Amino acid sequence: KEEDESLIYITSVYFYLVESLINTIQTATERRLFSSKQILQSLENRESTFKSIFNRQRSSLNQETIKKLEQLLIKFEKIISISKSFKDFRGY
Amino acid sequence: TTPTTPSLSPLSTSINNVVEMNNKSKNKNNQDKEQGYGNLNIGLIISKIEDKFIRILSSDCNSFSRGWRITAISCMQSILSIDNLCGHRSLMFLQNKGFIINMINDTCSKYLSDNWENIDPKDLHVYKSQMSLLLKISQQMDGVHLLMNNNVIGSFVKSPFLNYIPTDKIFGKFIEILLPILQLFASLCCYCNNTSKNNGNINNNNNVGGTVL
Amino acid sequence: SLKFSKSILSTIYLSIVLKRSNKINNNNQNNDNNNEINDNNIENYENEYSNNLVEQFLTTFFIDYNNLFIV
Repeated sequence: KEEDESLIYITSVYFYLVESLINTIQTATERRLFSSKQILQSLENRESTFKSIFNRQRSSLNQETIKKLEQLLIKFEKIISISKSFKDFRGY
Repeated sequence: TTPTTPSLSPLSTSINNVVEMNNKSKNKNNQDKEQGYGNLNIGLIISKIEDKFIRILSSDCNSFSRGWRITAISCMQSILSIDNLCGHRSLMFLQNKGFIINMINDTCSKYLSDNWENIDPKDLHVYKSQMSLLLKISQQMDGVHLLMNNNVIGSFVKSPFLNYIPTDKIFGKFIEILLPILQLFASLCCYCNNTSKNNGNINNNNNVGGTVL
Repeated sequence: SLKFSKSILSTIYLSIVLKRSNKINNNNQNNDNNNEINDNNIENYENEYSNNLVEQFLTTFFIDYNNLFIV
């Protein structure tokens, strides 16, 4: 929480770890954990945090490393969309 | 606890009158707490130890000499009468260790094979307690499913004993072995009726795919 | 202990009185509107619980243990 570049780094590792977990989730029970309020609210806090710091630094970062973070944001928005699709594939 | 008294049904009460719904939740929320807390204390002891206790007991149910094998199997029978309060976890743990199919194979090969006439009467009580544990499993919804997911009817029906036409000098020993099978097969028919309450109150997202038959 | 007992009973009397006025008002409005998380469930749960509590409080007072009227 002390440096933007470090918070961007560890939040990127966390979302790539969640990208591994989305390729190991099989059962209805696991889809019920990944759609839990606590996981979903962490993912949305992590996206909001990264998206805030990214737009704080979109004026100092270079035009490849900006795209590297814009390609990450579209993954994080998809990861939250999977935590939500696995939530509403529960009503059917 | 001992049984509650039966709740007499005044069948003639068909007309209009309004008020005495709203007091009927109240006092059940006491006796259902008071029987609830003791059973929840037992459940909140088992559900901390489970993975080690049911593992030791299901090992002992096949690792013990004759007399204490029966004691371990009857301990398992008594625990499955309570496993509903854990959430059918001991039953699910037994399938997650192959214990149900291994006990079916331990049953058919040793008591329902061609040598059934020669079974030792001490180990005929090991058969009766193994069958009483299958009867205790079929007394549950998920238990009927788990017995069919191990082909129970087909795996008894393939066994030599059932092809046998009995004759008088041993007929009682044939009834002693056929009766628990017919109890188990009748028990598998029972749960297959609870499909009729599908009031679509969507608003509370809750996927556990418990297999409604 | 007798102060604290008086102060419980005086606060229970006040809550039953306020609940009796609200049950009168809501019993009008639940006729009038029916002829032309849900936080509603919190009022219904506190309305059962604060009846059940007053009933258990009065049974634990009256059902050797000297009835507090004796003491």
